Amino acid sequence: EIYFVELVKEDGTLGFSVTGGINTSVPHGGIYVKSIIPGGPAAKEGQILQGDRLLQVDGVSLCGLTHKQAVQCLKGPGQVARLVLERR
Repeated sequence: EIYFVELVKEDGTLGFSVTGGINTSVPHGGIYVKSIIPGGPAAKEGQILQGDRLLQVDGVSLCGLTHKQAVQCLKGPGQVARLVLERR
């Protein structure tokens, strides 16, 4: 099931990390939520769960991206990150 999260960054972070990418052995080469920081943006917003698949960041699909490219997607200059995830 696909869900939508709007996160306001705090001190440059969204309060979660990711694993995966096409150059890794995760299922489908996808990007998955790894850790979530207590009291961070993702934790406070409440929807994101560890293990969910991150499909899209700010309207840009992560399909086909390497690990480094997805991380770069999450570390951009905008104050707000618009994320699309799969419950996994």
